[PDB]
Amino acid sequence: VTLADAGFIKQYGDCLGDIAARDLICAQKFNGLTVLPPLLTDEMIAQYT
Amino acid sequence: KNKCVNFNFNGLTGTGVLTESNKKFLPFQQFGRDIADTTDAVRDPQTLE
Ligand SMILES: *[C@@H]1O[C@H](CO)[C@@H](O)[C@H](O)[C@H]1NC(C)=O
Repeated sequence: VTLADAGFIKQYGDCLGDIAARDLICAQKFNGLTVLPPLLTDEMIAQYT
Repeated sequence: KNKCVNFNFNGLTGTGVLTESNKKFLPFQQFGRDIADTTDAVRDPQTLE
């Protein structure tokens, strides 16, 4: 499964300048659309599993 | 540059940070548009950068 984002820290060091032209996620954020992170992590689900 | 400002270039009013791009504009180009049909780069008219 290959994902456009998971709320995984966008800090404008990547998303401002070069990558703002291609990363869908930077454009969404710069236009006021936020992906929020899930409450449980992919580690916490792995522990329950 | 690198400070938040009410920019205007050629009547392209807006609000933002400005910074020295590496984008290889060919000599005829003046704007870059983001995916969202919104300007993300400009060539300064007084000093062509
Ligand atoms: C603006 O004026 C200065 C002299 O006053 C000159 O160096 C410069 O070439 C002018 N701007 C442009 C884009 O030519």
